[PDB]
Amino acid sequence: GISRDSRHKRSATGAKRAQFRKKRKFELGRQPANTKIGAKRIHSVRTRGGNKKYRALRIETGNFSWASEGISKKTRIAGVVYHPSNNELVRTNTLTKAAIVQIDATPFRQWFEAHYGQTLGKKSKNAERKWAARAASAKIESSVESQFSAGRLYACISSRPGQSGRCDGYILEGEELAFYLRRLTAKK
Amino acid sequence: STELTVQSERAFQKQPHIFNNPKVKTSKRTKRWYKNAGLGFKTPKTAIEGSYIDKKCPFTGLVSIRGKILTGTVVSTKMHRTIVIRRAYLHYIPKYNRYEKRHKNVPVHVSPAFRVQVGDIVTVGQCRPISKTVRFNVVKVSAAAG
Amino acid sequence: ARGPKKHLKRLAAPHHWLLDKLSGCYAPRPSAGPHKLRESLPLIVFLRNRLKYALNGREVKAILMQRHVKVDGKVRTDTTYPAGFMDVITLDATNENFRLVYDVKGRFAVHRITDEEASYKLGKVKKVQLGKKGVPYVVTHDGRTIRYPDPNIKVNDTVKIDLASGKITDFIKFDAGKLVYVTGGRNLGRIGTIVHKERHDGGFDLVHIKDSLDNTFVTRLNNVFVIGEQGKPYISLPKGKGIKLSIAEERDRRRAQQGL
Amino acid sequence: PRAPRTYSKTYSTPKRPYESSRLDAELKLAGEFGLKNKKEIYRISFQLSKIRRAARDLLTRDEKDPKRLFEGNALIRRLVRVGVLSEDKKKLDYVLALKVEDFLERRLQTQVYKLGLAKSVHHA
RNA sequence: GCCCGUCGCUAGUACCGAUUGAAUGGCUUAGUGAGGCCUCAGGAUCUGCAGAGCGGAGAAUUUGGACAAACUUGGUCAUUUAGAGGAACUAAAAGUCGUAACAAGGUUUCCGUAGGUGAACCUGCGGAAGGAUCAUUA
RNA sequence: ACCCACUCGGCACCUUACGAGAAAUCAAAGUCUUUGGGUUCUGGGGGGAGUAUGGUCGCAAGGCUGAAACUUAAAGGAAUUG
RNA sequence: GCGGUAAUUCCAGCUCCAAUAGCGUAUAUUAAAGUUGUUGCAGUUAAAAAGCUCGUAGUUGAACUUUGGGCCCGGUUGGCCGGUCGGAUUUCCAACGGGGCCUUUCCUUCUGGCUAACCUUGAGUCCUUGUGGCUCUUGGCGAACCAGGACUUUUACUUUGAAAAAAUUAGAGUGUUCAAAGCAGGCGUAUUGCUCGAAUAUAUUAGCAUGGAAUAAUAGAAUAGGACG
RNA sequence: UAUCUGGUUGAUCCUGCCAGUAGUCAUAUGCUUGUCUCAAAGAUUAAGCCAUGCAUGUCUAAGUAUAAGCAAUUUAUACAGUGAAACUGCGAAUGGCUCAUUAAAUCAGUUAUCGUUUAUUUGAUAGUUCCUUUACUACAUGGUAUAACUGUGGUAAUUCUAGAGCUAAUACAUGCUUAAAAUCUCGACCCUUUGGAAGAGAUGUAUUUAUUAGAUAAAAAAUCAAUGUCUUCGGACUCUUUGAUGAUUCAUAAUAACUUUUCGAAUCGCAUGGCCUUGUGCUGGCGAUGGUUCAUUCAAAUUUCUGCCCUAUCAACUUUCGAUGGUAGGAUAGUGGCCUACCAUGGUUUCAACGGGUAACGGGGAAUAAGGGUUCGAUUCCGGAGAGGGAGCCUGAGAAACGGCUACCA
RNA sequence: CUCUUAAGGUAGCCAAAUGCCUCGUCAUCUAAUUAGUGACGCGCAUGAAUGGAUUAACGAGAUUCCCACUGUCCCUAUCUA
RNA sequence: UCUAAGGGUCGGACGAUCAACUU
Repeated sequence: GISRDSRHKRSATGAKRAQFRKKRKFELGRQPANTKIGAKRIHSVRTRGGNKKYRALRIETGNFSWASEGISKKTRIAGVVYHPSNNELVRTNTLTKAAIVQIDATPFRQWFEAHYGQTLGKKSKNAERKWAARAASAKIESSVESQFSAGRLYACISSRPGQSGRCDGYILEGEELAFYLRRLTAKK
Repeated sequence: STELTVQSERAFQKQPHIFNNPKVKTSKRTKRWYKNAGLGFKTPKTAIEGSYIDKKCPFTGLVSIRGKILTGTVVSTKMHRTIVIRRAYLHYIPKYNRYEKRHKNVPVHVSPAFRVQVGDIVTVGQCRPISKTVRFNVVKVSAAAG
Repeated sequence: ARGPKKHLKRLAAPHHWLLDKLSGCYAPRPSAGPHKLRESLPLIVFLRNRLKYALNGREVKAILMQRHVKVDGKVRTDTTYPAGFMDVITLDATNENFRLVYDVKGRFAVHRITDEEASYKLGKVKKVQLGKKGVPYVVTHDGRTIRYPDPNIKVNDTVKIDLASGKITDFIKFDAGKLVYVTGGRNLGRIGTIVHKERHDGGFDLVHIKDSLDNTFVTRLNNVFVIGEQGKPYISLPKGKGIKLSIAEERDRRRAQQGL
Repeated sequence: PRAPRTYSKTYSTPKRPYESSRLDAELKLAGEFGLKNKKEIYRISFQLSKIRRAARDLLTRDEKDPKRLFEGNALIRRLVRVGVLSEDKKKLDYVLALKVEDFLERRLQTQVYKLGLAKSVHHA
């Protein structure tokens, strides 16, 4: 069916090669998975060697890393804002790698208020010895603290959910965040 | 041609898995990753003090140089972050027992740690096909005239 | 061709097995195993063609069905089993003990040994590598793997396995002046020293060699096998001592030796 | 698909087929040695030309060339063990001066009748 | 002696040649589009945890995409191939016209160019000698 | 200006030919089987044929490029005697 | 080219000729063919120098930069003896190359790792009146080669080597009875085993490693932005 | 083994050709033909069509036995021999045939995979699997649903098969078991310190993600954020861990999470022994098949560089619809315009591209023999491609299979 | 070879709008063609600025064939003002 | 129903602001 070969392709000199051999399965290609947002629908796939690929199609509950805090949570995936390759992916809220989105904030909220004892941008003397110790690392970026009021937080993808079946990524921080923020106020 | 302004493109071009924790304060503004490629090839300062990205540069990138190492002259400096090198050579005919001039052109990728042009006789090494013709990446570059 | 290959043709086998061009289209096509088939030896080759104990692979199979054979003290029943360098083979119904090694002409040699020295062997470390759980490990030329090694061991050295427990023991490093066997090329079967190593980062470092007769020659490094100290091999060596006479010396020895 | 069976031919024809002297001498040896046809003569000459090729090949090289030494001595002791050559001409030059009648005397066909027992090569 | 061209009879080789001449195969546009693959669905049929619900196994069928066989038409090249009639060549033994060339070949010969003429060819302009002059300081 | 002498570079000449060549002839057509100073172009029996076709250039004549089938045992060169 | 009446060629017969279980014919191809010409053609008249000139590519492209001398080293041939119970080595002899020193003469350099070798000497002795002789650490050798930094202008050519599938080719050994072939086989106590083997070469053009540094190119230091320190 | 000869002419010397010669592992054909050895053979034209028949099936002590099979012969009332058929597992992708395609395509030689998957072999490798953790959950072992079989039958017809009724698994689908250890979080309380602390829980492996370590090129000081041991309570901190590659984010470990949760043995044959607290208690050998991951092998795919015959009456080609490149994504086992968005206008060439032709598969190699060369190579070995042509596809580790399937054409 | 003209129609072109004969002959287009086209040429009576031959393009010019289209027609019917 | 591209004016690689039709 599909091919990834370069024999169908023209030459460096613009030249046209012949049909040297018929299509072969070891050069095959497969049609994509325009992974949407919905109930967990995943179709497993036999790849070469009997190794398995896992085509996601409809997802919530993505596993997202928070880098500065160095933790990782599972989050009700909200929606889509920006994609560099095609804006159609935002138009359909379709998921790939590099497929920026918003997500729930409440898990990270409660983690923060649990660990540091604080609140998000508004006893048990052992717990107090914990909270005071964690104090002065309990500060964060004002901009990221902003979205906590809104309850919806920006993140990026690190997976290929059309391969893994998983939708995993990480909350934005730093100057990458600032870049995509300039992009946010520029595009939206 | 030139060097860009790093995040000119639609996507935040960066070094993957290279995290610079903003909670941590520092005098440096970015954790830069680089490397030696080996074979005594000397990594330039520009890789390490620069801000350009170029994943396909053997320095500060994710290719790995190994295989053949060639040299050749530069003839085309047009495209973005890739050039063409001419390899002149000879071919022996026993019948007449003589040689003749042949040549072959080698499209390669170039780093924006180098800054080059026509002339500029090259050191270049094999780098695990990059895009459809380009199997070679610059490693070191010579001056031409002075 | 839609898969791997289950059939080999004569005229394609290794030249050093010494098969006639006739007698078949086909040769055993050695099985998967420790040794690569072109560097290896089948049992049927060892027995039928070299030791003449059997005459057909039928009989050879019958012999293996009798379980008369072991390899490294392990019973092995495959006709096409790829035996090779430094292995052990012993037979108890005849109480003979062997050790596989090439001639100076690079042909796998009939080298009988004692019941001891079928009690140990050698293994060239092809690499060391940090296996998971933090556990290190080592490998050999005969495909074996070993846990928890001597840290000072590094690549291209050799090691004294026990035989059956694994159980590495005293070993020898790669360094100058040592004793070496050759495992490839024109120089296959030869013996000599280390006299100098020539490094070439990028591929295929070389080693110069001096034999006992001050004959000198260079090889690739992957075909090296350190075997002991100079004038002190760790094993019993075959005849000729990998010393590479000339053709003139060959025929001279033949004609003089022969007679009386 | 088995091993091909090697083969070859043991002779070679002349370039010039109609030559009085050549025909005459061939027939002379035929009558002298009790022969069957020209194929046998041609075969001896063929072996001879092979040998002289080898001779030129060796002698092009330096004396003390181990190849030439080994091969010349082996060739010589072959030729003498068959007895075509005398006991003292044992040099790569005399072998070139060698000719076919020397080969032919060592025929069984010859040595029999030489050593009586036939009274004629044809009887032999 | 040698020899030339037209004309004439016969055979054959190839060329032009109206005939939108014919034929094979590719490659193709556009159109049509099989087939299975994945996909939205569907839910004959079985079923988990009075009946309840949720929850599975699930064929037919079906949405959509890609692959794309195959077909229609046109184009198109590459190769064969028919054709009145025309126009050359070659060959023949014993044809017609003449005698252009080889001798100063009877107008010295030849080249290029233009015209003309039954034919070879004649003439004009400009060259060559392969000429029929190695030569007129006297 | 004329004369002798000398030297550069010119058009050529005369004699011999060592040498070269099929020979005529040639100070180059020599320094060649003892086969190599560098370099461009052209030719491969005669005819068909510089014809056909295609292309290109030309106002046009015409030019430049350039075949095939088919046919044939000679054609031809220098030179000797008639 | 034979045959037009007495055919040396036809038709046969007789005789004779070459090859011979093989011989001929047709077509294709190789050598012949120096008639495709690198080696190795021709070009005034036999085919063939463009009408002439300029000119990019291509091909080629003047000379020139450490030569000479001196020292040591130890070899492999060839002699002169031959000691020896056909092969043997030391001196005598040259020849032939090869290596290393000095002649104003990188040895790429460090940072250490390492020292072996002594300028050592800290004690004197085995033993010939003593530098004949060696264990022996405390000032004091780099190169003997590990390993990281830095470059070395680079190519071309060449030597050697490795790496290079087998089979085929050449070729070694061997009575398949010879031979093509094959890789066997040959020796005793053939009633109780002994053993040799199954070579080697060629294996290119590209790539790799090394030695060479003539030849042919390339670079340097001239707005000194030069060098070394 | 470096060779020539006959023909132009009245004769002579050249050029130049025709013919003659020898060979051909290079075909056919004619004539002839006794023997020995050896042995090519429908490639040439029709990768043109094919009747018939044959060419891939497979069992050990050791997967499944109630054949309503056999033998009978012997401990067995669960079976125990043999063993059809069937289930299961493996293979059927090798091999063999052919050379039509294909002109830097293949193929040769030389690399590379720090850019890929890997049935099988061999060697290594798994104490953690459940549960708010006393009235628990098959572990002496948990569950159906099917053939084979029986019988009902249809079809003109195929290896077609429909209904009903039985029954197994190393089939299918489920599901427990196990040491301590320390480390982390959470914490009742108490007592204010310089703070100590019961007890609650987590901690196999795999998958996906983020982050960190993964040192080291030479020797000494100050500070602060914290937070470890020793206190000769002022304080010091002394022994103080580091793998490999030429080179990596490598190896691997660690933290926090993720998973329609991968594995962590409900299997089989021989033997049969020891221990008492005498249960039929507890222990206990040999090997057979499975299994995660790694390594190795078998390979496989991509891939560096150099090398292809004729053609200029083929000089510009390439970009519709990737033509060249970049960034991102998707897909692939995986790099890659492989494909998709977006952007840029590049990329090849008189050192001959592109196009055309090839009566072209490439190569190792064959023939010819002074030499250098030429010609050939369907063909006994390697590599590639194809199975009437095109396309697509399931299974499997592996096929775009064709002695496998679906569709279209003839 | 003759008579004869001032010259005796050359180049070229055709049964063409010029050709009686004539529906000229041959080929083609057609099933069938006094049509058309291309060839032929003793051309009643072609023919060179009374201009000859060709001529891209243009033509409310004359003519033939093809494709599509259609009540022109087979074969007529119906509807509106 | 949307996306992109294509301007002006004012303040110093930008910021603000207004309006358009066209692909």
